[PDB]
Amino acid sequence: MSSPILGYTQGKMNQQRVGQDNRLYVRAGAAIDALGSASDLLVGGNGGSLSSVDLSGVKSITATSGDFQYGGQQLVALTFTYQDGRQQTVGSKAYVTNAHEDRFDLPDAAKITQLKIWADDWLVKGVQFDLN
Ligand SMILES: CO[C@H]1O[C@H](CO)[C@@H](O)[C@H](O)[C@@H]1O
Repeated sequence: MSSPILGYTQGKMNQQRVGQDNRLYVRAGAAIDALGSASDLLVGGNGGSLSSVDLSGVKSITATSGDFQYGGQQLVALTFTYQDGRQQTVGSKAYVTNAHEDRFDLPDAAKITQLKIWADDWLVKGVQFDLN
């Protein structure tokens, strides 16, 4: 049980098992610089600011891509919406033009167990989430 690949399958792919705390760790700013199962296990570039996302209660994940203000077509944002209606976003939608949104709605009784991250030396290009 896997999600579609949100964003682009460019760069090298790293795969990570989700930690016991069930949080997704990020470095981000105008886009998503890095992702990982832990703050020390970020894959991607060396930019952005560190933040975390609780993976518990996730109903849907929404990717925002498009023409990046600082060059190229990039994955600039991932927005997590929870069963309680709350929404947390990592990355940004403020530095993109001609943007499109790929939304992935999780099936009932699906837990995120694996992370697949496509990135280069700068930014994260794409992500895929494997379930139970
Ligand atoms: C525009 O700069 C900001 O956003 C990018 C992300 O793409 C980071 O590299 C950088 O550290 C800043 O946070």
